[PDB]
Amino acid sequence: HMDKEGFLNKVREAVDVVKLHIELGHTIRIISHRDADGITSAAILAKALGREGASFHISIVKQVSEDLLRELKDEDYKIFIFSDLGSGSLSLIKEYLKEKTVIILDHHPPENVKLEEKHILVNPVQFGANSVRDLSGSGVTYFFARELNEKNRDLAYIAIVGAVGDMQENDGVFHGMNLDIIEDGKSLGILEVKKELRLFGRETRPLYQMLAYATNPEIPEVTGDERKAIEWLKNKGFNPEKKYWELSEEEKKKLHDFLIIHMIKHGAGKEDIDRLIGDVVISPLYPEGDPRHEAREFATLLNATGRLNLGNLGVAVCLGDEEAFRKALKMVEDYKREQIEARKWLLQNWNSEVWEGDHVYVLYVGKSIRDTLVGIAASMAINAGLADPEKPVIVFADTDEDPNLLKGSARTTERALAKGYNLGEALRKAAELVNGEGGGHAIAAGIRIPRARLAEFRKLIDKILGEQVS
Ligand SMILES: [Mg+2]
Repeated sequence: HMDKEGFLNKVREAVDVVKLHIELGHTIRIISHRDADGITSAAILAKALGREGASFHISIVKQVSEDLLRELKDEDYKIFIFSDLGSGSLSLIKEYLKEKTVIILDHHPPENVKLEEKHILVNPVQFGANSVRDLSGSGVTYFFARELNEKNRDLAYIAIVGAVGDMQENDGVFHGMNLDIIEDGKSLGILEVKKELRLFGRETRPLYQMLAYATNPEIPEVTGDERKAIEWLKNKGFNPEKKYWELSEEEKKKLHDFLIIHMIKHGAGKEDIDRLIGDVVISPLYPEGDPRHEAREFATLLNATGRLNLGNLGVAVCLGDEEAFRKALKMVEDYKREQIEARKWLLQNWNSEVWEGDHVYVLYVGKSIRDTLVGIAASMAINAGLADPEKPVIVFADTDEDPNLLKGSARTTERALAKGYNLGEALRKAAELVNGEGGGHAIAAGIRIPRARLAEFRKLIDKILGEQVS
């Protein structure tokens, strides 16, 4: 449970100080995250401020680094808006942006420091929200836009695209104020919530690829084998080359039955079965078979643009630019190819490269897996059975822009959270002793450390994770 009225009041506070700069004609400096949640957040801001005639300059970056801020203070603008980032760096924000106004529309757990009055923090977790379940970066941006203007309710589907991108329904259903965003889109007719297969490929992928690409959760003896998916689908009575949206409601229900019975016969956990069929958000504003018709395929299209340093193009895709959509459509196939090869490399090199301690797996891939896929790689290590569900997994890779730095993402399960693990506070406390930058949610966190201190990090992160148990 969260205080929705208290958080809404803090939203009204940020809206009031933003209208302060809109009246004077100030250009809003928008810094957003490269993830699909961040791309949607920048698109919601661009449309909301556009309805007010305000000027804005959007930059889609990977993280709020120390190097970003000292280049950002000497810019030109008088107000800055951080969407889907900034909560784990407001200590550095009130130092480098002390002489500027800063708005932070983020949902990450924020480090507890006192903020300057010209820096308004709008974070739902300060009002009782779950960091990975109640609201995402696009959700904070949506409520910020909806308070600035009620007409911004037509951005409810774009906000849900970001929530599915951040996997805010990973347990199979939506929670928190995401349901309030859904009810806004339902009253406008731009959004429908079905109970379908929560797998990528509802619109553009054949049914056998949808089953073979399933990594969250995995379908036993079918994930990674398109041939066995073709055969299993056929002797159950389904055309493998048909699309899931081309299935009738009778075929979908029958498909769900065979899939659940399959997971049960092969010993899949109840939690994976419960999250296989759940909330799937569609939008009648788009044709069926188009990836924008479903939220997960929309977010995958947005992640394909941010993967190639083209997040601004994905922002135009959300806004309705059809030429940017045709260019974005040519980026997803290689994005899915690199995910499959990340899982291929994972299954082959796990038992020979992983560093297993008393409370963590630490896998260093070097350059075999790109730095923006270590989060997906850490989750794939858990869903493939390579790692114990109660022991977190951290995957490191060489940073794209600097070889002397390592990008790491930590993922774990809800069962390990019941034991006392807090990946966000563990990586934040570890990064302090490594000259690095850490932080994130209790179930998912990211860290950037120098490559030289890797062996020391493995020892410290295992001790730190061992302290927060009990
Ligand atoms: Mg986010």
